[PDB]
Amino acid sequence: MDIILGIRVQDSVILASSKAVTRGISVLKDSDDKTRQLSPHTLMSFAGEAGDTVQFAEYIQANIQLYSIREDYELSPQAVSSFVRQELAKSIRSRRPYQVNVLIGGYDKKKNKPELYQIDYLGTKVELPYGAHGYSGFYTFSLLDHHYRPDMTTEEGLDLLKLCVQELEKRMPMDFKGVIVKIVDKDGIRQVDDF
Amino acid sequence: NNYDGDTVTFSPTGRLFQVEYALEAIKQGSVTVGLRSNTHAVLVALKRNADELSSYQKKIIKCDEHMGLSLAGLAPDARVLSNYLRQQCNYSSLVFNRKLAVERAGHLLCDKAQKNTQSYGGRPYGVGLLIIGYDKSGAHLLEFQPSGNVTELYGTAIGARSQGAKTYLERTLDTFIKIDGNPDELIKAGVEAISQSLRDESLTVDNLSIAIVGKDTPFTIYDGEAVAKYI
Amino acid sequence: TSIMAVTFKDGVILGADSRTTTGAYIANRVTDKLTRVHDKIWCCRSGSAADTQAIADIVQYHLELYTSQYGTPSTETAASVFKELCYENKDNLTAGIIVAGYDDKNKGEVYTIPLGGSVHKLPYAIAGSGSTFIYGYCDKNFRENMSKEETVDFIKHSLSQAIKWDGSSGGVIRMVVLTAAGVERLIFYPDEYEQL
Amino acid sequence: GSRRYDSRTTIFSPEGRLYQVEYALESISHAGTAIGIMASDGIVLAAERKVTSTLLEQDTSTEKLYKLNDKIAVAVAGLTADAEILINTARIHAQNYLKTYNEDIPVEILVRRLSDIKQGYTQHGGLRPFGVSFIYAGYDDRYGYQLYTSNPSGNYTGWKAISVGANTSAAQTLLQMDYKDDMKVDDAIELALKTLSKTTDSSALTYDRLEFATIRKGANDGEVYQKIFKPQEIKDILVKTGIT
Amino acid sequence: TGYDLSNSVFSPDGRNFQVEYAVKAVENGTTSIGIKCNDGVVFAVEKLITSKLLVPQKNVKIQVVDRHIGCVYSGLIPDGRHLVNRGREEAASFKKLYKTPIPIPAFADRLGQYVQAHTLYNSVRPFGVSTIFGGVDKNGAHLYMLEPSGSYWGYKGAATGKGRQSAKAELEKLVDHHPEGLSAREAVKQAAKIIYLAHEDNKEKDFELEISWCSLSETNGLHKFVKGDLLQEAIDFAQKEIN
Amino acid sequence: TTIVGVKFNNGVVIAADTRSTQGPIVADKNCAKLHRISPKIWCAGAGTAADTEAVTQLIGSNIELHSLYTSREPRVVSALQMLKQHLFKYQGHIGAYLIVAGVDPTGSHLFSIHAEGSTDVGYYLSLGSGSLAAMAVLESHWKQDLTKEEAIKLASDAIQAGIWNDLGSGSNVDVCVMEIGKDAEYLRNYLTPNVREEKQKSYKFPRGTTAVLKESIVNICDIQEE
Amino acid sequence: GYDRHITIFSPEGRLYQVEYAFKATNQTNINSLAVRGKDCTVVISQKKVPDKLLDPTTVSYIFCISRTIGMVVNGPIPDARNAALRAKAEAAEFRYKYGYDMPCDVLAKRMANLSQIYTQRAYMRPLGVILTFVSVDEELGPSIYKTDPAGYYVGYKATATGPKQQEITTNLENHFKKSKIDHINEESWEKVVEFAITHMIDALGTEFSKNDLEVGVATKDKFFTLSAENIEERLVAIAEQ
Amino acid sequence: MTDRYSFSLTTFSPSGKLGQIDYALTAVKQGVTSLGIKATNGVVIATEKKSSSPLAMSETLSKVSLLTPDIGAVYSGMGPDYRVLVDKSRKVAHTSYKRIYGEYPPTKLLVSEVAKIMQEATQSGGVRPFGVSLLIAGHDEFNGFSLYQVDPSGSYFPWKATAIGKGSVAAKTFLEKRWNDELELEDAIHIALLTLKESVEGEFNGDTIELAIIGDENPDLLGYTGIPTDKGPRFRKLTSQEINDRLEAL
Amino acid sequence: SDPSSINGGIVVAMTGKDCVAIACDLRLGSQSLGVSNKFEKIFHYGHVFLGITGLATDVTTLNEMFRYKTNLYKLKEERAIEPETFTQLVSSSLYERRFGPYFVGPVVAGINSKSGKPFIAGFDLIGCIDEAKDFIVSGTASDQLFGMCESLYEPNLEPEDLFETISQALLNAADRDALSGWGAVVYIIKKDEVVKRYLKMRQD
Ligand SMILES: [Mg+2]
Ligand SMILES: [Mg+2]
Ligand SMILES: [Mg+2]
Ligand SMILES: [Mg+2]
Ligand SMILES: [Mg+2]
Repeated sequence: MDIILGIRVQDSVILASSKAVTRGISVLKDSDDKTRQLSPHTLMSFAGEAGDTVQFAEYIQANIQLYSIREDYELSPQAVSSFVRQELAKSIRSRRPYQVNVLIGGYDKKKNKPELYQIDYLGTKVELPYGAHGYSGFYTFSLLDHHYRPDMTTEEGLDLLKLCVQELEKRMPMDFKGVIVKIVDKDGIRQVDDF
Repeated sequence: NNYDGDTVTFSPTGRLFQVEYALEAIKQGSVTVGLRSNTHAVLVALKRNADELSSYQKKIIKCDEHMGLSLAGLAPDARVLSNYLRQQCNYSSLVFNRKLAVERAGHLLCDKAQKNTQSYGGRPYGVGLLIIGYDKSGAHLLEFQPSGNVTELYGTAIGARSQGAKTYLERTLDTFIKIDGNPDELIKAGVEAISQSLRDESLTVDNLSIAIVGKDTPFTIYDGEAVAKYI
Repeated sequence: TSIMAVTFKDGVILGADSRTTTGAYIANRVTDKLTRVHDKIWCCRSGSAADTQAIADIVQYHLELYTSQYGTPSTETAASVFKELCYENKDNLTAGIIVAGYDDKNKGEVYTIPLGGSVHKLPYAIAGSGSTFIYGYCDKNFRENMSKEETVDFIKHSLSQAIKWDGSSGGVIRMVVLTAAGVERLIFYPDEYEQL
Repeated sequence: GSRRYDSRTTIFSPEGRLYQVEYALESISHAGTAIGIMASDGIVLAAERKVTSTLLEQDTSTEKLYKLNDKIAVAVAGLTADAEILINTARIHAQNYLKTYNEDIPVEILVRRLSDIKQGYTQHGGLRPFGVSFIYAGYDDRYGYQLYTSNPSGNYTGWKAISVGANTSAAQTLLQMDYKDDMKVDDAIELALKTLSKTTDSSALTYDRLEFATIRKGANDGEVYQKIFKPQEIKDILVKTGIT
Repeated sequence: TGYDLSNSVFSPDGRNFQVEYAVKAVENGTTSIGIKCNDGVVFAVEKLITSKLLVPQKNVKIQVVDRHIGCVYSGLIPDGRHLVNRGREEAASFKKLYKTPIPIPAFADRLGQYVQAHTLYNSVRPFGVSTIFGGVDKNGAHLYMLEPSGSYWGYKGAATGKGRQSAKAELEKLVDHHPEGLSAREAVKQAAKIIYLAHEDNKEKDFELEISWCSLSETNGLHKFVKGDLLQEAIDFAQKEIN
Repeated sequence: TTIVGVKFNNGVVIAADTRSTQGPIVADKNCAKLHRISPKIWCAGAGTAADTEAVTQLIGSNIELHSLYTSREPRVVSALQMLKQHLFKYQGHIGAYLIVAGVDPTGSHLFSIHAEGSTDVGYYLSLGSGSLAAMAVLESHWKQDLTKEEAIKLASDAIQAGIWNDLGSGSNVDVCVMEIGKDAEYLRNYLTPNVREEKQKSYKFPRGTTAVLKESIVNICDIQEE
Repeated sequence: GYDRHITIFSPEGRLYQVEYAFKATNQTNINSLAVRGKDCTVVISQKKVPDKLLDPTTVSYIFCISRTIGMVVNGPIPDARNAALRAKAEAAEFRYKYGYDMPCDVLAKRMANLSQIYTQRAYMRPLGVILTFVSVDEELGPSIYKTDPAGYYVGYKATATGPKQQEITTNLENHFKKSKIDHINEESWEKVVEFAITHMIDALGTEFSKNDLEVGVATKDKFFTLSAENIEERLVAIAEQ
Repeated sequence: MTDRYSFSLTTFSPSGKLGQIDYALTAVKQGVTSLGIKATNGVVIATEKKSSSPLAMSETLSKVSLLTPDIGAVYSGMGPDYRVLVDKSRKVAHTSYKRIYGEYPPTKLLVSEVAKIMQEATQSGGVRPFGVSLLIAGHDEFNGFSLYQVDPSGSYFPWKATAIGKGSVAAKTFLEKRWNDELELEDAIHIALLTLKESVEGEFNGDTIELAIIGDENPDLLGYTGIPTDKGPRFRKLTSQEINDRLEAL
Repeated sequence: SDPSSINGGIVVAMTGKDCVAIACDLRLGSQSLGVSNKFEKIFHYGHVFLGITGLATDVTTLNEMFRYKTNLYKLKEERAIEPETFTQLVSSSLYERRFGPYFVGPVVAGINSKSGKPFIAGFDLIGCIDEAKDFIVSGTASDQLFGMCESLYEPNLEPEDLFETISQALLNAADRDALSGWGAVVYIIKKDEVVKRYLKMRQD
């Protein structure tokens, strides 16, 4: 799919993902949720080739849920991101690689810290205060570089995110039909239903 | 005794007891007769029921338009061996546009049965077969034993009390071999042969199973009211 | 490369030039293209040096194992083993081999195995890039049941012309004589054959 | 054929017991006693080498205590060669986990893995089981200090104090008598050596017949240190605790 | 004891009892023979007529391998067929690689190594046949006989089955009385006589004679069955000698 | 790369330059191209450097095991046969071009091998990008019955021709002499005709020239006791 | 008592199946002898053709493994030929892989290793044969190396195998105790064969005709067997002095 | 065919004994005595060349074998089992170490690999244990000189000095009285020859005794010169003459 | 498209008197787009240091792989791996992927704990060892680094002088490469102390 953004503020991680699903000529859907809850305090957004994106995301979800049941324990965001990276690094030298880029937003309950990980389809992982995939970063990073502070509130993060989306809507040729925004914090994952 | 635990063990006198025990399963089986002339070949089989509510176990299996057999012993083994014959008949037709010779069909059955007598883990087949057919050298009748021994005959019988039918055919040899161009009389001779192996029970309409193949006759099986004519 | 084998009264003689090229560079000017696969069964190699060496080594192995079990192989048998390797692996080989051998029963025999992996029994055979220039000469000058001295002259004159016109051929003319008397190696230098 | 010579290692007895597991446990009961004691500030592993010689090179010798990683160690009771096969497999599992998740393997997960390998040999394959019982001493940031044991059946359990090998009945009673929950490592060191001293089949307990190890947070600040005791260090702790 | 319950087990003697028990199956079989003549070989076999219902001349026992080798055997007939099938695969692969038809000594070892392989493991049973075989190659005629152990040698004459002792004695007379050699046509006649003489050990039932031959002059080095007039001539010669 | 091999009276000598390159850039100025297959069997490699090293060590390893198995000193023909059959199998994808030389109980030997598995016999051979420059010298000065001293001289002169005239070759000459009934003598940097001249200036900086944001001690020691 | 049926240890640490394979070795009732000359290695073996129907030319226990290596076998012919075929295959493969002729001692070691495997692996039985390999090795010179069902092998100055090996061994021992050298100091192989036959006659106490013996000779670059007429010429020379 | 023995031939008996291992150890007990002594500057391993026949050339039978240039091995028990173990040990030193790290394995790790092979013959399907005990002597840079014993079970132990086989019990007592931590290599060789004489019945000389050392680097045995870091093998087999010289000072 | 220049970055290593230095930039990018300024390319396993340039997924993968292997090495050997031994392990590990290689340019640096000898080594993507006495360079500005090192380097520099030399070599090389920079780290390594210094540099 197209635009996926992430921003780590003081006490939460915010993931914004576009709603459009376009199959060549027509926009087939304008309410698509490009995300999966891997565990109660870990969310993964995704974008890439059709079919592979959801297939990969659900495969990861199943594996993390399996771990959660086996050990009666939630893996840290760092541990989950390392598992995901290895799967993609394994995938890139396969017969047919997963063409999927992901952002992993999680709240580490042990350290009481939000964490954002950016991983591309090659298995290139980086921990960031804010991140994106595709062309999204080209339009938004100059705004994030300017306004971002590590001590921002969730409300300030959402306001900076709105400015990013407005810039995308202005200068991007494609109509991505707005974004679904989700917040990951100590209380878990919730969706901002008005954005 | 100490040498009958598996098929891979000779006895001190050079016997293979597992093969001999497989042979014993045929003797427990219901009687079936085979005989031929120069134009036709006939199978006659006494079918066995479990009880009065049950059907009569089928004894005759078609392998091709020009070949088929009757069984005595373990029926599932006959299904395996007949399926193999069907495939071999079919391979010959598809690849070589050639109807499989009955003698060659016997050689193939011999070799398939032999492999089950020389290897560990397996078991011999527990069924005897009477193969009739009409090929480029006329009518044929074969007798298959799960020891691997296949024999071409004018007539024969296998199963329980088969000795009575076999002696009859040995007497009638000079008569029934000459029944050319008369299918009904050849079947009569077969029905009369199998009658020499009956005790207490007689040939009824759902008891009797007859098959025939010949010069201008595809392998066809007769059951039910189709054999009432011969009762 | 210019290679040939010629049957004659007392047996067979194999002949070859000694030039191996990488493009226009002569990588080896003293190559030995006459290869022994058995005591009195030799071969001439043309095409990929890697392929023809690999094939020859395998054949020599096969005939060595044959000899241990069944005694001396015929020249036909050797040719058959060559053919089996060349035909079955035709997609991955560039090899043109002439097989020559001496039996006491069959005497001198020559088999040629071109690119495809077919076999052709001939009174004599020519192969390699230089052979194209001597089809006319060889056809006009070959006779059956020549003497040893005549056959040496025939091969010497033939390969001389092949070398003269083919840039891929040159150096010395090597020869191996196969008769009842044994195996004789011959060599002829440029100053000898160029003046013919 | 071959069936004739097959012992059938993976069958139940009429009573519902696994013959080979039971006989492997009988083998382990003749091995040198190994003891593990868990305290609030660390774990102690103590083990007795089997009737040694004066010519044995002790300082380079290892038959009882093995390092699986920087956080987890094991005490062995049974066939040493069998144990080393499993130990190497455990070391690899720990590293596989570390590579996958970028975190040290939790103690129980490693223990479960080795225990599942043991279990497999009792249910399929027709091979004899491993004649080994382990005591696992380890630390992770979820449960802290942990003691486990596993045996040839593949069954594992957690402990505050435990023994394997010879005279476990006598050893376990002695541990059950003197163990307390608020105990410290230095106290546990003394209990372990006192227990071995009483249960040993030898005439006296000396340094050359012992292997000793501690897992302490007595590593400078927020980390864990493994200490495989040297022959001289075992000799000193024997004098300190008043056994020699 | 128990050494005879499993194949490939050495007894305290150094014997493989399972192979020796396979020999008992061979000794129980019908008589088969082989005669090496001047430029070829002759094979003959006793076929017991169990019943009148057996079609005469139909249940052929002697088998051809390639086009120049004949094979006959006594004992378990299916085992013999299995061995010949292998022989045919061996002969085919030899000719495929080396072009020339498999020489008889070469073929002899192919059968020998295969039969010997069935004395190496307890997962297989030894062959319950002794096989007399041979033919003409580039070095002339060869006759061989191969036992359940895998043991084989070259022979001037060979016999196996129930009437082997009788046959052997007859073969030994021919070797003594003909040091210069026997002709192919003579060997066919003699083969008929020897089977008829060896039939005294199987005198209860009557039998059918089956003969084949490979000869450089008579069959061009190809294996052929003796049929019609030549077979009847041999039967007459044989019947004359027993009376 | 320039590598040569030269037969002489009682043995064989191989030589090589010491420049390894990535495209037009000199990666290492003093590279070691003379590899040991066994104590008295040495070879020089051109082409893909990792392949020449890897194939040498593999065959060298198997040659050592073979020597131990047979209780015999390794032969050059064994190294040759194992190398060519390995290289042939990989159809030239292993880019190893070698000159293999050595002494063994059979005598002294000199072979070349192409990447695709073809081999060659000779009294003098040259391989690599400077092989034409080297072969020019060898063809001009080689004769039968060379002495040890003459062969070393000829071999190093052939390498020099490559050093000076081939851009792919440079720096120093390495030589290894394998004589019958003697230890093989490896002469590393036998010639050194390319020492860099003293620079016009010292570029040692004043301390504190570089701007630093943070300093910290890196813990290379293991977790400590107490 | 299944420790006697397969190759596993008995309570005494013995392998009975190996021991019984040694007993099968003498089933043919044939004695063989091998000696070394200056330039050659000679091996002689008794030849017994008990049946008149046999072709005597096909009755042999001496094998030409390679051009340089010969092998005599003590044991049943099926196992003998099994070992012969394998040895031939191993020798050919060696030459192909390593570019030189397989040495006699190396082949012996290889066949010994294969035999060792049969004593350790249960599904394979030992071969009931003793294999004596002979050659004139290009490095070691005249060579005799012998392999048995236990997987043991060693080089010999001279050796003997069969039911009456001890009588031949002691006879050979006594000769080398006199001469104080490791070989027969003789130039021609013909005289080394004459020595070999003479000392077998002395040891066994039996006379031999040309058909009672079988002789193999190894020289530099070839191993060959003697014909009955070559052996006859040998026997005539022995009788004439 | 196919190996249909996919089950263990070594199993636990009711008493907890692994019968086949015990019986393998019994076969080792019947074997000829071999010993090893560690000195401060070297290790010595020795055994008797029990010649099966005087016609046999016992020099062609090597009981003491080089595994790596710095590691040697000797045995007691079944010779053929030893010979194949030596072949596997030599190969595994390359495949599982030298082809990975570009250097020969340290003594303890090669011993570990040999031990693993012997352990597997004790558990794998359709095989018996090896009927040998090995004494492996070696040197490596970081561990110095070392001597290890490896048993049929796959268990291995490091020794200052020890003996295995026929007269091991008496030999070990003899070694206990003579060994100290200040022995030089020549002292250890002297003690080795003294100890070995007790278990030898017949001839006792350089032709009937096999003896090797792990000591100083032998640049004369390297086969080439020119590389300073390569200084030659530490394993050296003593000659018949070298042994006899030390038997006069006995 | 070219895997070795998608992410960018550089590593340089130098020897001095009883010391070695290894240094790297901190940039990770997606071609023209700068993604991270904290992507360190130098790792250590005990006292042996490994710098890795090239494709960033392989950099991460190989670090995890060598941590894996050196941890098992240490457990079995009962000692930390040495630079010379580790160099052979890197070479072995890279060549095992001969026909499907990791797209990397590794650099080893360290001091042998027993001899005290300074050691550096470099590799191509498939395992060929470059063991230079002076310096090793790697990455998208390797040409620039060769130019800097060849002129700036002199043998037997003291630790604090070597720091200035290697720092200036890296900084000025990186400023002539679009895909390198965004910060830099320098390790100064002595036999039993290692100092890590982050450098101040232009952020374009
Ligand atoms: Mg090709
Ligand atoms: Mg020209
Ligand atoms: Mg066995
Ligand atoms: Mg820049
Ligand atoms: Mg910029």
